[PDB]
Amino acid sequence: IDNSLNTNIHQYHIVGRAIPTAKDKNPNVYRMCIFAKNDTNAKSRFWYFMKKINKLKKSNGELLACEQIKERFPLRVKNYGVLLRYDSRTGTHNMYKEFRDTTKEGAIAQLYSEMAGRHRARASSINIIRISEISSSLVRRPHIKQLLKRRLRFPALHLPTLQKEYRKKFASKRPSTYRM
Amino acid sequence: KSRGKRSGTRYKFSKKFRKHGECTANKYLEKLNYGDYVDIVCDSTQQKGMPFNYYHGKTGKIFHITKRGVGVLVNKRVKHRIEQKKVCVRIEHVRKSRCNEDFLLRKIKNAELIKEAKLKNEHINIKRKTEGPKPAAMIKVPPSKIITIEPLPFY
Amino acid sequence: AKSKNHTNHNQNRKAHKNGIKKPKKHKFMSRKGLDPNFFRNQKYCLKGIQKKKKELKLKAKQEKNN
Amino acid sequence: AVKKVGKIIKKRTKKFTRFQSNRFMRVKPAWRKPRGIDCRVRRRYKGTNLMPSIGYGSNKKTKFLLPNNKYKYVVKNVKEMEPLIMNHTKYCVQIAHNVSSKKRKQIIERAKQMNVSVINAKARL
Amino acid sequence: GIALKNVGRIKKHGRKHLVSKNPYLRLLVKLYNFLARRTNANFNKIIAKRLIMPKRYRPPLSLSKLQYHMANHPNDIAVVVGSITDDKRLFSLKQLKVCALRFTETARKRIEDAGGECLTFDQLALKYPTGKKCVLLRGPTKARTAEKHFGKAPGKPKSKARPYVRSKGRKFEKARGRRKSRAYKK
Amino acid sequence: AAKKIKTLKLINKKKRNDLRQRTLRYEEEYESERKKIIELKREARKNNCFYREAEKKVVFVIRLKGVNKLPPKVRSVFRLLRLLQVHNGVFVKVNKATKEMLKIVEPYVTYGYPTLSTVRKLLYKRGYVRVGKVRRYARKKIQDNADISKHLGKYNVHGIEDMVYQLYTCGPVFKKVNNFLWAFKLKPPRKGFKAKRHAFNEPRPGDWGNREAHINELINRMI
Amino acid sequence: KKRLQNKNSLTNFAVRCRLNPAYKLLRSLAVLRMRKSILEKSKNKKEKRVQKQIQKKELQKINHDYYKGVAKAVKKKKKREEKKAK
RNA sequence: AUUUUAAAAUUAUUUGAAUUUUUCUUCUUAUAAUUUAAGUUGUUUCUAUACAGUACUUUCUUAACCCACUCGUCUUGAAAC
RNA sequence: CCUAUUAGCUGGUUAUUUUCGAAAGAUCUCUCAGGAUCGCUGGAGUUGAUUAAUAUAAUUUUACCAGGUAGAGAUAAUGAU
RNA sequence: AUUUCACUCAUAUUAAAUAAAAUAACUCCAAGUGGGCCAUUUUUGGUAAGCAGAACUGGCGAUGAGGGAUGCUCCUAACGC
Repeated sequence: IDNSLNTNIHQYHIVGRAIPTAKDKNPNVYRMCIFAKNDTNAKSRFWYFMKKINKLKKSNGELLACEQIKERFPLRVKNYGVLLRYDSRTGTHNMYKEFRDTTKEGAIAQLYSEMAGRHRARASSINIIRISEISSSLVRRPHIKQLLKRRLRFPALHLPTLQKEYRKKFASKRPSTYRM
Repeated sequence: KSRGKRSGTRYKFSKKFRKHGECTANKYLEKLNYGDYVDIVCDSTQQKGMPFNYYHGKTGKIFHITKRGVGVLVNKRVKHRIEQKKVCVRIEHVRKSRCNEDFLLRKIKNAELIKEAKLKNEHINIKRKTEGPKPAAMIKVPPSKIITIEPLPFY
Repeated sequence: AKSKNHTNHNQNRKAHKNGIKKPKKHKFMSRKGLDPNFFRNQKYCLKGIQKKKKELKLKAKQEKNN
Repeated sequence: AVKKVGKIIKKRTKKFTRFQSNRFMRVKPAWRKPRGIDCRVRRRYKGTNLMPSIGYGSNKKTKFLLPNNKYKYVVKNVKEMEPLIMNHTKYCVQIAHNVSSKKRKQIIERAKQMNVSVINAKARL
Repeated sequence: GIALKNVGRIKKHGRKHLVSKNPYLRLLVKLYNFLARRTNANFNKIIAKRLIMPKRYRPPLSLSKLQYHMANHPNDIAVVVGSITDDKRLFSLKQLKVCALRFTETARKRIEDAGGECLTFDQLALKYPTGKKCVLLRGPTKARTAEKHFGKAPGKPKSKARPYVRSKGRKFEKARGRRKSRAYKK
Repeated sequence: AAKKIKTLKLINKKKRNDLRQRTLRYEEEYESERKKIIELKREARKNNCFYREAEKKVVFVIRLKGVNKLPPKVRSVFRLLRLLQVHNGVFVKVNKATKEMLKIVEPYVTYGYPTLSTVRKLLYKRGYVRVGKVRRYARKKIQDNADISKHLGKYNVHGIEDMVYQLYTCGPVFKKVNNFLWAFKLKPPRKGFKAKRHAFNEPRPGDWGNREAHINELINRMI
Repeated sequence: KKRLQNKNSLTNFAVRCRLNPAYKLLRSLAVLRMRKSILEKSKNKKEKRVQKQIQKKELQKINHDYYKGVAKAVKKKKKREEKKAK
């Protein structure tokens, strides 16, 4: 396994409820599932969203079980869908999102680098909601249709990247850029 | 440049909405005893015996009782230390404290609980629980009753 | 020249240097001007016990010393 | 740096010199604590004439002993040698600077037959 | 970088070692330091602490006060770390045994012919090492004129401090601030 | 005199067998506790009737900032939490009062669930104990059970066995354990902090806050 | 008494056993499980895995209840969005 | 020189017991050792087979890498134009 | 010569190490370049603690108090509009 | 209201939590100080100011060390060898 390529997201699911009070003798139970860097980070994000959408926090919310309900097969190949909401330096804007990877864990996280590179939206400004599964033909994005084509090809004109072993400073002569 | 007796008391000594008028009839009907904790709350309707600038809303022991006045022992912080101060105010400006009723019922509880506990010879503690972590219990959440919610986008 | 008119800087730090002291909490306080005609009666109360105790002790001392 | 010879460890050599004693020349090199205000040596600025402190103090087990591994004792005549007859292997004798030649000879011979060692044995001869 | 009161060093207040270069007193404090260290006696500990006290904290004890203090147990031994002084106000003294630092000559003579005897602290250590049947006393430490000037300054309300004046006449420190007629009072 | 040596010799074997039987009892207790917790979680897995543990009643707190530029009440909270150096660590019993008083100092510490192996490591390799007399404590490494027995043997919690047996599950004696234990003087992290200036909970890298169960790695990296 | 070297209470076997009288028993008891031959685990792995069919089925049931709940929440979210779109 | 002892562990036993079921399974009845206890000891060379050097100790003078602004003082603030 | 007049003002004020260690607030002052006095500091001493407690705490919790700043309003009063 | 006799309210984890809480408390003698300044947050006058005047906290003064090339006040962090 290679640590450099991998992010640090795993599955979890923790269940609880708001505190049963004298006023609320029989409160209802609720749940929601997001992934983040850590289980604690995801719990904090969940409580922030609970405070923003409803009125409850740790002072009036408790949890009564915890489990790690991982995926059916992490080695699968998927196409899912989520909903993005973010803010710029002058307003707020929303859209949807879909991407392909092996599992939801990185499926959540491939988006942040693109957002930061393009719109300089720091991760504290983006909101992602309602993960589900998308179709392969329903996508109206330009790039993602050729992903599941019947047959496709392109060359490999990327520049070489050798090891620190063989990145020797003084070369006998100039290298080329064809390879293969 | 202005440090009068009632300076800066525009709102502190102002009478509350709907609360204008002299004190109620039986406000004069409180059994005050010596060494009794009591709050000192100014009543601007009564002018004699008015509590001074800083002691409004404070609490202190009763060290003096007169025919219509009360001497209250209130600790006041000045510079580098707290020192005792004896303030003599009329009884309309005095309201019986609610610090000792927290333990009055506790000390009645003692004479009925600790007595029976010892006479039957059990060990039971009485200190306040300062409850933090909730205990562990077996629960039954209904699969029909369980309902799901989710967050919301921008609008 | 102009002088610093006033500032509260460093003041409570100086206070907490030696700490905010508290009254010593003596058990008995003098009642020199505290509700006369009542503690005068208490003064009269004390002598009642004092006289009987003193006479009893003196009689016991004399009867035991012969 | 530190000197480590045998069990004797000296935490610092090249004894401290007075600040500005090099360029200023009525100022003797003997150390003096500089009071000043902006002296930079009391302020302990980097890389300038660090002051002596208590951290440099040598181990009290091996404090006043020489590289001889013995404590020095100065003597004026042969009548100050007796106390060394119980400590001939803990103390080394040293003649006083103002002792004459033949007195020096007659105490050096006494120290020799006493088997105690002398530091300045080759003086005035 | 540590957050401790006075860099985490415990500080003690008061005398550490006696500062009197009196050889017999030095022997006494050495003996009683040994006794306090070895025996578990708070009695010996207190005597060892009191032996190194300053002169103002070893006040004289009068014969009358000694007799009054020891009135309720005559067979016990009084022991004080100060001097014993004669009280002419006492008509008669009887059968008192007391150990003390110093005895005034008249008080010693009076104790002697009253039937008692005067013991020094070496004798007290010799025949009562653990302080059995020995009651230890001390004279009035702050009854001297020095603390009559101490406390609240003379001029504060309800201040009993004695001022520093040349003479106690009407012409000295009596007019303004010491009577209601002139400005204020006290 | 002559009887004294055998009198003191026999009590050694008496206490030895007493504590041996007690170690048998606590071994039985660890086995029973593990079986009970696992079976109570498996019962939750069985049906739609959940089970859990609440907040574990004990947290481990590590200071993160120095001794300069701190609010007075933050300094007081540090003082009465015994967190006085930059890399000090303590065990804190968890309740409403102490959790509230620690929330005011949260931006200068990181704290979380210690777990059993980590508490054992901390006590065994970094555990120091106040063996001296009251207010003269004279920090000393454990290295034995004699001092633990001297301070707690009359209170029958003598032994580092018992101290771990007691610190993990916060039983009736936490006073005489936490206060008896010297504040842990931890090393800097082997791999380093992420950002002491930012919370562990912000999306950007950060350190301070409640790591919950994620502090075991930090502790055994700092140990 | 004089201070000696603080022996590592985790790696020094003698001092660790002196601290924990049960440590040697626990270590030997675990070393026995380690010494248990590969044949036993090879024969018993299938039995242990097949004895947990009920447990994995119950876990699957709970997870599929979660999945159905998520799907129905998706359905309700879409119905509300469609209703309020016009 | 009247706790580097007691125990703790290990070895060689032995006693009985015990249970994970035994070649690092566990505990005393008893013994003898040893250290993993109870903060470093051992082997071989060299100094060296000399009375002071080309070595070793030290002083001094030169460089070199990094650092280093005149002190005293008034001052909130001095290297101060 | 009185006279080494006085100066709330300027400058100077001589060995080492160790330990503790500030204030530039306040009241009064023919006071505003000063002084006195509180406050901060050191030294000395006693009473204590030395009994993992009690006193105690720039901390929290529980219970109970007092407020009218932020905010909010013109249909709730005044002042506007 | 005071006094004296009875009984007795966990006191063997401590009438809530935590606490290098007695490094406490008190007294005496006395030095220096009594021109302050800066930073975050709040705020008054001013068009504004590295301006003038205030509140809280922390620093500079009185203090160096690593970093911000550079810098009395910024970040880390305060100092025996």
